[PDB]
Amino acid sequence: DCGQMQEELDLTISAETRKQTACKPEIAYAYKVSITSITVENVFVKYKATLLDIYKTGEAVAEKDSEITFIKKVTCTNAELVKGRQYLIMGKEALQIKYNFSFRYIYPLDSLTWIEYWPRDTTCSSCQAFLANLDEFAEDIFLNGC
Amino acid sequence: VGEKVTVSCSGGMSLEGPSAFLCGSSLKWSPEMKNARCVQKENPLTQAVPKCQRWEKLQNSRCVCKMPYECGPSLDVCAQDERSKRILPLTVCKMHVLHCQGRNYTLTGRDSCTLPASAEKACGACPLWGKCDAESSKCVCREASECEEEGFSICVEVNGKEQTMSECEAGALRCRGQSISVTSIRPCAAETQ
Amino acid sequence: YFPESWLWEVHLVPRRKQLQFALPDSLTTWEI
Amino acid sequence: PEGSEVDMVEEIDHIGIISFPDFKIPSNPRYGMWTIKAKYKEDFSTTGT
Repeated sequence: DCGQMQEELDLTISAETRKQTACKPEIAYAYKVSITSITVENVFVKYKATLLDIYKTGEAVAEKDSEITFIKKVTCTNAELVKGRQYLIMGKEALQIKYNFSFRYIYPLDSLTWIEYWPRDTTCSSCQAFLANLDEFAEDIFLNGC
Repeated sequence: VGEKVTVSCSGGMSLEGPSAFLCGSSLKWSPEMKNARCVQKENPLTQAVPKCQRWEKLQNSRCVCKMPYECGPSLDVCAQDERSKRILPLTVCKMHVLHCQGRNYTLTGRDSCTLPASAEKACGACPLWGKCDAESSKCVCREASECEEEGFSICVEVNGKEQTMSECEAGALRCRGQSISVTSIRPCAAETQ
Repeated sequence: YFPESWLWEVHLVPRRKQLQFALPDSLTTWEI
Repeated sequence: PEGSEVDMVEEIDHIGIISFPDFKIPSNPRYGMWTIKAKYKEDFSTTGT
């Protein structure tokens, strides 16, 4: 599993396409959170988090703030993630079993997934219309869904 | 010798072991057991009852929240921002699921926002409190006995007084043109004794 | 199904006897 | 296959056919040419193999 992310701070990008992407039958992880820290086994460098919000954290998932992993692999160099950075993403759900009682919310961050930076301040960064479009997309997934 | 036999425990009793056996030269039987279990735990765990609710979706033998999008079929109403005085449309189940998730929210009056369910609909798009009439393009409001949806309980003013009622019953009263005014997505104090 | 062997049986044949059985799913020659 | 004996089994003969219990191969075997020897447990030698 490897793909590529969208560019940071993209001007007026299609917010309705985000809803379509999050509505897809392959889509069952979708949340906004801080990237926290990273790991070492190169096909699954773990990418720990700080959960801010969720919209289709789907299959057998529960409430937010869990701070779980969202692993990455070396061939996905176009999907680099920044420690401490706020981010937005969408993709498939976690494989739900491990050495623990569940592997729950250990995200795969696989190929063809959505990824972008989430603005930590938007007033200072020119037009807040890009962050507002993301907020309208998140509101649409939360109100209308799929 | 060469004759065959097939074996089962009695009705509803759970046999453990191989099913059938053959009589060899003149004495052996194979591959049957020395000792056996004709019967077992034929009754499962029953009424485990995980703690669901109208804003909720219990799992793993425990309570849990539901997703606000899964709560989307709730009745439309006016509301206000999580950190501002501005009014906007909302639905009671989506707001309750958000509050179950620890998210902020605020109330509004019955005319404070452009809620889609605020008046009677047409055929082909009716809310859970109504349905299309036979050979007709208009929707019709149902009676309170037509409560096929689960529904929240909510606070509303009727006949000049505050009273608690089901979300589907308040929706039927709203759709049929009865004089009402919603006051909160929580129920009233009126049931206190 | 796919056995390697079967029909492992002993019978009295009173000058004629007939047995009935399913050949297995194995698409191969069975030597009896 | 290393020539070490691993079991014995007996049955009575009624028919001129003698069907023995279905010896399971031990849980970690030596591969190769195991041997079955058979003798009457009576006043006879008559080895078959």
